[PDB]
Amino acid sequence: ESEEEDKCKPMSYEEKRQLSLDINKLPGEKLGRVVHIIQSREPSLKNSNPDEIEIDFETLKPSTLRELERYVTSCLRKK
Amino acid sequence: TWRVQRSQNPLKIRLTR
Repeated sequence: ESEEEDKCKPMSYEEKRQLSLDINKLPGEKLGRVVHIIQSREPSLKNSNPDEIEIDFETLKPSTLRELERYVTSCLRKK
Repeated sequence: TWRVQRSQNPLKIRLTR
């Protein structure tokens, strides 16, 4: 479930911060897609209550963190 | 629609339907 590792760089709170807000600014439909990333990326996830998700960057991996940034940035755009 | 609410954590985003 890697095939790289080295390619996956760490995510600083700085970037994550602007991401937390951005992801929240996204529309409902956009949220469903994002939440799915962590829901499938996180092993502990997939609880009996799929209508809830606990995203904790404190324990979350860098792969998932950036994963959302790539989806939020691709939609929100910036340039 | 879906909702979201951060916590005391440094960056814990709680997403829920």
